[PDB]
Amino acid sequence: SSIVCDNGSGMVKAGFSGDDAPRHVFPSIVGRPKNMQAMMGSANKTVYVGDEAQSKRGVLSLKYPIEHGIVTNWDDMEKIWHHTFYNELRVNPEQHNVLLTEAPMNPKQNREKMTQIMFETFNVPSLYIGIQAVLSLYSSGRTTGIVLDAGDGVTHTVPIYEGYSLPHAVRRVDMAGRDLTEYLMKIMMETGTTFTTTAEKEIVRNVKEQLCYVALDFEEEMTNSAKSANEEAFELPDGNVMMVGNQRFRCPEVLFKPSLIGLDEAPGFPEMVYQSINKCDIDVRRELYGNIVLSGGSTMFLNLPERLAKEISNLAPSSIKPKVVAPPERKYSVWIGGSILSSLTTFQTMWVKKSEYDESGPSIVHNKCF
Amino acid sequence: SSIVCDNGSGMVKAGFSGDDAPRHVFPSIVGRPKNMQAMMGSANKTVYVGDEAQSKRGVLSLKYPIEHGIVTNWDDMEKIWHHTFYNELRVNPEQHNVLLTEAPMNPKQNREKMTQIMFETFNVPSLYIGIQAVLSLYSSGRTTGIVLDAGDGVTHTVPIYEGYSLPHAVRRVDMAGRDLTEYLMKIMMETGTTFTTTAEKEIVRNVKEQLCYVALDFEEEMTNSAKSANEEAFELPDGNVMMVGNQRFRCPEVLFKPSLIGLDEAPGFPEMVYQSINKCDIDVRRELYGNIVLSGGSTMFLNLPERLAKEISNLAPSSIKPKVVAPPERKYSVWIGGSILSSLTTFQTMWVKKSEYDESGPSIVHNKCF
Amino acid sequence: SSIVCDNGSGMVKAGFSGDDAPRHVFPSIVGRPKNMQAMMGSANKTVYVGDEAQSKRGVLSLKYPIEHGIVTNWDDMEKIWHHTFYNELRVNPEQHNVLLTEAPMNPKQNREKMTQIMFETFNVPSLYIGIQAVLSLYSSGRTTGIVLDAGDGVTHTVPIYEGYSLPHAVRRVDMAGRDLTEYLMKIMMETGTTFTTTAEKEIVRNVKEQLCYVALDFEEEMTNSAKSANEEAFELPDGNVMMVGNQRFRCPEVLFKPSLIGLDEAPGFPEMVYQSINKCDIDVRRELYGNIVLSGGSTMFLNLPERLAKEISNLAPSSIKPKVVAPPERKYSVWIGGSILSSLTTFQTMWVKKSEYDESGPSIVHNKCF
Amino acid sequence: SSIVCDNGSGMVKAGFSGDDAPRHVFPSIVGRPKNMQAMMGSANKTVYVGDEAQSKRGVLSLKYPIEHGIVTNWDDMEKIWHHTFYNELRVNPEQHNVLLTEAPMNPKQNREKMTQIMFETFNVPSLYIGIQAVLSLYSSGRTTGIVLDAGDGVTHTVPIYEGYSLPHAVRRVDMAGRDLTEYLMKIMMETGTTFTTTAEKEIVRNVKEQLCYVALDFEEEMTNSAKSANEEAFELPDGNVMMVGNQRFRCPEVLFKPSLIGLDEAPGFPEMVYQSINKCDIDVRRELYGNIVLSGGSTMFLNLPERLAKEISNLAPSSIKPKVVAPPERKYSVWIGGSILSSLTTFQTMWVKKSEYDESGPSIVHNKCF
Amino acid sequence: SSIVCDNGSGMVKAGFSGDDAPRHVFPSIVGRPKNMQAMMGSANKTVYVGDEAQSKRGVLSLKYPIEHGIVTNWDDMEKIWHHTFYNELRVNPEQHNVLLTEAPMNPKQNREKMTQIMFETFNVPSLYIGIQAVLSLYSSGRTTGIVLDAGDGVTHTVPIYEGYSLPHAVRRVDMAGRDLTEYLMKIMMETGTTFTTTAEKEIVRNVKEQLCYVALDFEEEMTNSAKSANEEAFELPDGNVMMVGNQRFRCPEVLFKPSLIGLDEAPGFPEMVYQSINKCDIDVRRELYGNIVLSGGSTMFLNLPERLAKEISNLAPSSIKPKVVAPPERKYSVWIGGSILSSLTTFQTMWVKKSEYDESGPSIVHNKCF
Ligand SMILES: Nc1ncnc2c1ncn2[C@@H]1O[C@H](COP(=O)(O)OP(=O)(O)O)[C@@H](O)[C@H]1O
Ligand SMILES: Nc1ncnc2c1ncn2[C@@H]1O[C@H](COP(=O)(O)OP(=O)(O)O)[C@@H](O)[C@H]1O
Ligand SMILES: Nc1ncnc2c1ncn2[C@@H]1O[C@H](COP(=O)(O)OP(=O)(O)O)[C@@H](O)[C@H]1O
Ligand SMILES: Nc1ncnc2c1ncn2[C@@H]1O[C@H](COP(=O)(O)OP(=O)(O)O)[C@@H](O)[C@H]1O
Ligand SMILES: Nc1ncnc2c1ncn2[C@@H]1O[C@H](COP(=O)(O)OP(=O)(O)O)[C@@H](O)[C@H]1O
Ligand SMILES: [Mg+2]
Ligand SMILES: [Mg+2]
Ligand SMILES: [Mg+2]
Ligand SMILES: [Mg+2]
Ligand SMILES: [Mg+2]
Repeated sequence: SSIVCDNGSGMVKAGFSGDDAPRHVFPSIVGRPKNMQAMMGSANKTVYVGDEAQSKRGVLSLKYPIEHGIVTNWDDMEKIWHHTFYNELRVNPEQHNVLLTEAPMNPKQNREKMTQIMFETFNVPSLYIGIQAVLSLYSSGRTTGIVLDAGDGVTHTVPIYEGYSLPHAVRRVDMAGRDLTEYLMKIMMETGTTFTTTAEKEIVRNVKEQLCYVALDFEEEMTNSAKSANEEAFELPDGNVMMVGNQRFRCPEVLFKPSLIGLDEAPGFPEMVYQSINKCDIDVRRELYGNIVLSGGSTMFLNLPERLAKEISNLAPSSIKPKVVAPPERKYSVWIGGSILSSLTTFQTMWVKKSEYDESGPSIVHNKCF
Repeated sequence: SSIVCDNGSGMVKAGFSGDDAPRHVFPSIVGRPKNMQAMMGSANKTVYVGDEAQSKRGVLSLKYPIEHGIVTNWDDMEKIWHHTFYNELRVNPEQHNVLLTEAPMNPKQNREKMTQIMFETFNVPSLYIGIQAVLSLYSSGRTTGIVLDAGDGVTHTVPIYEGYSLPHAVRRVDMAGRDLTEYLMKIMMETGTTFTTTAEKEIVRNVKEQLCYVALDFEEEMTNSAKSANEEAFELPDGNVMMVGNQRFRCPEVLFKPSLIGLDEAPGFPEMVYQSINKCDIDVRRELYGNIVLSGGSTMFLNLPERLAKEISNLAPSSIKPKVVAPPERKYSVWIGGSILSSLTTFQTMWVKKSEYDESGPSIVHNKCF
Repeated sequence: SSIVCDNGSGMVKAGFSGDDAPRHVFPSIVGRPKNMQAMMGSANKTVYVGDEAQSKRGVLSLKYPIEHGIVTNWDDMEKIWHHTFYNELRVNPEQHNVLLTEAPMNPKQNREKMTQIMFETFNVPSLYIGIQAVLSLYSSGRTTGIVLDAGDGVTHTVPIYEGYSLPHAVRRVDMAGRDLTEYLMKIMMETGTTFTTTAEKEIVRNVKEQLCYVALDFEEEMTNSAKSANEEAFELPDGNVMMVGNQRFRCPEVLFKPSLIGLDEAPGFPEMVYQSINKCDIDVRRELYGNIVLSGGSTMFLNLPERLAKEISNLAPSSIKPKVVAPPERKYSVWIGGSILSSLTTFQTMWVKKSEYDESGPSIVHNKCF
Repeated sequence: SSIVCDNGSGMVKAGFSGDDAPRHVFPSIVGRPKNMQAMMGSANKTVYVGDEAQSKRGVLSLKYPIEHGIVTNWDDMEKIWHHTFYNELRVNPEQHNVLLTEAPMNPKQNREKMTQIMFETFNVPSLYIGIQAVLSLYSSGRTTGIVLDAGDGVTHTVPIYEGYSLPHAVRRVDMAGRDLTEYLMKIMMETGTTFTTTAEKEIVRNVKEQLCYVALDFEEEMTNSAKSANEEAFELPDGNVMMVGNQRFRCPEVLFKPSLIGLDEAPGFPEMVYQSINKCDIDVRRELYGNIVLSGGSTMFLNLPERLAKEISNLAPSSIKPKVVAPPERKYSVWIGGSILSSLTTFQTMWVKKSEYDESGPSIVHNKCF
Repeated sequence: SSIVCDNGSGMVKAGFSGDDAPRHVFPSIVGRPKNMQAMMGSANKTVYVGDEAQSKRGVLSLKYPIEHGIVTNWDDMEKIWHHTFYNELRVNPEQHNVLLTEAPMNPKQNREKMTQIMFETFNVPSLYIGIQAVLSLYSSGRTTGIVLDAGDGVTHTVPIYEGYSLPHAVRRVDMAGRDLTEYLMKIMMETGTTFTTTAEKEIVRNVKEQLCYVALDFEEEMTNSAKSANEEAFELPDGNVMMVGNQRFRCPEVLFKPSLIGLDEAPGFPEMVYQSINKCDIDVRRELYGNIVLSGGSTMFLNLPERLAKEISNLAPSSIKPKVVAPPERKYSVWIGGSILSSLTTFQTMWVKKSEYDESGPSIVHNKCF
């Protein structure tokens, strides 16, 4: 059976082809102890991976090997893959095909080192690497539309018409949920709460995923909270209680005005879609407006699909009725689409075999995997 | 049953003998994709013909095999004929007679290659090729008059008296509707609209067929629009709106003064008829002035028959009253006349049989088909 | 004395008639601060123009008022002209004649608004507007030849024979150096360097003007760099070093195959000249092939004149020997030719006086300036 | 005359505008007796403020109202301000303007309560609050550079270019001289000396300011002292003598490696400057490296400017020559700059008047004081 | 077999590894006669050690070599060790390994002189020194929790999580049972009983260990005894009877408010635990609250565990349920844990051999014994 591994900046999702959902989802982190061992009977390790690092984070310093979709530490990246094959799936990687994913317009060296490790360290028989936004269209059962994908490190838009690519309209911003966590941690200091460690950053991420929401009218929302000053209580791991005010809707507002974090010229979600559509062709634009697909975990805020539709309607001409499609399970769209694609009988010739890599070299991955 | 196929520069019209109208009319284009396939489940082809190419033109580059009445790509010309027999009429071409049309004073190689393909590739039993302007007289039920035919690539005039040809008075200009589309696309840039692709050229052709008209007095019309500056709105496929000013009546004015597009010595519609009549005989001219017949799609502009009659009256002597006949269905005159001619019992000996071609060779078509 | 101002998409060149070179050349940009003032003693402005904006670009957002030869912001366009008259030339514009330039086939509204501002805001006595490619022929001292002009926004070709214009052979593409900067910035991401701001775009423009060159044989050049992988180092303003590989010759290759940036049907430099010549007359073509003149800053790449000559020779018939003339100072050909033309004694009747504008109105500029 | 009051965690500095130095500097402490009065003729108080508390500290328990730049006891904070106006300056606070200082990224409630006390309790006519690091640039007579300020509770870095703020590059650590005193008191127990009371903590602070110095090479310095074991004698208030060994250079080493006190992820002085510079813009970094300004009492250790310059040079690229500016009087830079700023004639409109506070409320301080 | 010797300020506990309890427990005192010998046949010594000194204390002056965990007389310290090896265990110290204990944050010279005596005077083969609070966790069979140890001279708290040390949260007060004996001896004078000699101080220590208890509500307990005035009788060695009133619960109240003996700023038992927990990490505090371990002889008062739990619950947040673990045999926890640790097979490499001391010197003990 073939293995589908959706590895992004934040999470790892692994499973087998043909299933409807991944069976193993864990954070993509590596932890190391920062103090000396005091007892003698402990079964402590020297490096912690995955959920082990998350649970013992009180005594560890945490690192993410991938930043903005690019691997910055290959030694720690092999530890995560070694964890996935032997501890999560519990298989022998020499007997399965592996399908991987990547963001568009990445440096070529990132794709070449990934292939070298898979063939030489793990001895995989055959390999394939896909583009994340294309795999999201497979899960929706359509061949026309524009996909907005926002995860932990990158946001990109890819338009497709009748199954044909439009390479000159692809956009990428490099600003996603991890930058939202840092902004929330900073504006939280206005109320007297300060977090600085990597372990405390994981607490801030939980506050974002439970209390933050998109305001339908931002300017009115600020005025109302200035007078009412309604607040909500959050319970910290140590038992204390933290109050959250207007930080709840100011944090996701970055996705609509990136100048709050210094990106004074980055477009933002409505303009990113609008500019990408107007670069395709005049005879294609009406169909693209009718199928706008949301994907990724950073699109899971409450009221985000409704706010996005209203903003685009103010940019498009009067006769255009934009339609935004937001599946309830869009956090796993990339993995689901990859499971569908690898099950097709016509795909069996698209695998990159080990024998071809032995002759052509690492550069063969660029010729194939289109 | 016999097949009538009126194939010009722009359109294909096909049907069966005895009918009052063709049953299949589609543009004569071939489309090819200009980008790479991105999905795997699509039923995409590699070449598109006819209305398929028109609908998917946003991702295709379009070509016309015929230019100025002469085939410039025989491989793409066979694709169009193959489309007509098997997808439109859905017949076996080995059991029907085929009647084709051609413009006068064409190169001899054009007619010879057409015969070779029909007999050897499609194995047609018998064949015939006619002159387009002569077939227009059949549909009017007359044997005397001069025909002005203007389609997409060629304009020609042919006079006939009592059923006798007058070979030394035939004229041909090679300037028709496709040159009108290019002129409209150029003078449209004076108002800030630029179209450059082949797909965008199809949009300009729709603007010509809906908003352009012939001005009865050109010089007065320009003066009035200089002050009023009245404009009309046209809605583009993507939802935007384009304003059209005096380009509405300047575009068809080319047919009356070809020096606007650089043909400083070509006559134009009134002079083309006038010069053709004065080359026939003094005892024939009065009858020719009384029956001037319009044919083709480029004669469908509003006010064109009225403007033409006035201009000729300024050239003819005072005792002559020219009369212009413009049937409301003159876009299909050539096809209708060919349907009538092929139904006559005296025509059954005029077919060129396959056996004769086997002996004489391709040159037999010149001896017959007179 | 008369003033010559060559204002294109990228640069402003100003001076006085009779001189051999302009005395003031600065970029055509306007800058505005994007953060709040923190100190109190600074002499900061609110808008920066010219070289002031270039030097302080670290804290400013930059805009070009002119895009593709058409003014898109008239308020910022007046600031640039106000800067030129009072800060660069330091004259009173009510005592001098002004000669301006424009690209062919521009919208009529662009020329009318330019005249209204000059007469009403600056109170210029007399005015004239010329065509850039014609002024380049004056600087070469010839009356026959075809001019290829490529600046920052537009590329056009204009043929002239014995001093007579050939209006139906003029071509224009709207693709020039600014599109080359954007393509270099995109293919630079394949090596792990990302620039997104307007200020960072000025750094990419300096890399193009120092390291990029035209490859004589493109296909062989790619193969050699695939094995040798020779690279060159460029020093960034902050002290870091960037390596440039085969991006050096891939960037100017767009001028020879515009399908790399999506213009799948635009001709390119050799085909643009070839198509323009074959539209003139059969008795003029041999003289045009003998005088092909290069003008503009986008023609300054190394090996460009040699590559252009070879490509044209493969399109022309065997008995034709094309000759390309590339002056070493062709970046200032338009300004130099305008200085010559305004010094002629026969030109003194060609000025458009203010009194005529008072009666006829802004439309007088179309009747004159031919 | 206007009053300038620089109130930090450790000291109070007060004076009048226009002077070159403050006239009153005293510690910011409040003392209360811990035993019962035994005699009857004493003029003892119940609360001691300032130098009175310092002298009688043998029978008092001492508290600091401000911790890490944030007021933790407002009742004791009013006693310190009441002491400053009536006992030190000896003025009526209803006739002078007051200028105050604050650290960046402080909680908003801290600034609001400060304004309420000044207007309602002391009836000040007009008020203003500034940022400490900005006022340090005024005293140096420059508008470009990055300021490192380290006092008793907070360390922060603020970059400024051409008088423009760069809000997204400000950093703050909350670790300063008071944490250095606690670390020295702990490692002093390795030699058999134990101090536990608040009064004994003032003795340890005097040892830090007289015997501690920065080692140019820390690892070599430890090795040399392991063999030589050279020591220095310090005389205690009671007449006994304490010997100090390698604690002299280990105490200020915390500023270069904060993991010695448990802040395993805080950067430290060289990394704090390096990270702040690399967040500004590529076109600004070279000027920032050339002007690095030291401010505050915790930068007064011997050899600190020389060690800082060497460490930064190992982080910057090879073509960069960092320059550190350390004025001999940098302990009073914030007060001096505030005296200069309040003397400017353009500043007279920046005062926040009492009438405005009556209408807008305490929130007016956020709109102004930028 | 290995020897375990738990030597604190008050008692000596010695035994062999593997046993469940020490076999020899005697006070750590040295006695000398204060009068002249009168008879001739007596077998009197000149120095008495251990239980010999306790029995003949009527004619001796007693001294403790160790005060606050630090040896103040090394000559008398060797007499106690010589007594333990030859009179109590009756072994040859050249054939056994010795494990010793020490309080945290002791002067380094104390540990170095101890090693020098063991290796050079007694010629021990191998040696090891541990931290007392860590050894108490071994006896409980846990790797997480915070230990409160209070003996005769020192009180300290040490938190441990998952076997990892937290060095920056260790606290030490230097106030234990010997200070409780002196306070009881002073407040006993309010009822007319005066003890001044060292021998009489041993009688007061017996009164503390039999009649003193912790009051659950101190303020109510004082009020009840003011009216009832209930008293208890104690029989002195000479036959007289002493009455004890409210001194029974006032003596152990010092452990909860150290200001009764002049330590006005020392925290006390509930605050010592509370401050130590809040210095560890937010993700560790909940587990520490659930395992609070009592150790040492000064925790043996009646009702002490119940009073401690109630006081901590008033300091912790509402969702926290503190749990105090008080083993019935906690007076020997340090010795028992050391017996367990020295029996582990993984510990056999942790011994400090004599050969290593010969080369490295006395400083080797700091590198090991972590
Ligand atoms: N319900 C939610 N609301 C807002 N953000 C979320 C939610 N769930 C997950 N996220 C954010 O999505 C990011 C990761 O998204 P995902 O696409 O699943 O991972 P990856 O970036 O690895 O592809 C994380 O930064 C996380 O904070
Ligand atoms: N209503 C109309 N008004 C003006 N032009 C028309 C109209 N309808 C068709 N045309 C033009 O007629 C041309 C084709 O005419 P037709 O004779 O039918 O085809 P063909 O040239 O193949 O014989 C096209 O260029 C089209 O733009
Ligand atoms: N040496 C060079 N090599 C390549 N390109 C150049 C060179 N010098 C200038 N350019 C380009 O020429 C463009 C401007 O050319 P120019 O004709 O002088 O200005 P304008 O477009 O305003 O007329 C700019 O985009 C610049 O990048
Ligand atoms: N010569 C010195 N060497 C080292 N530290 C010093 C020296 N002088 C003062 N300090 C320290 O500076 C701190 C206060 O600095 P300062 O900035 O003047 O006060 P504040 O923190 O109130 O602004 C005190 O902790 C003091 O110990
Ligand atoms: N039952 C008891 N109640 C109160 N205090 C006790 C009790 N038993 C012993 N102590 C006190 O404990 C102290 C010694 O405790 P321990 O920890 O055994 O010795 P060390 O201090 O040498 O480690 C002595 O001061 C003694 O008075
Ligand atoms: Mg993802
Ligand atoms: Mg026709
Ligand atoms: Mg130019
Ligand atoms: Mg300060
Ligand atoms: Mg003990």
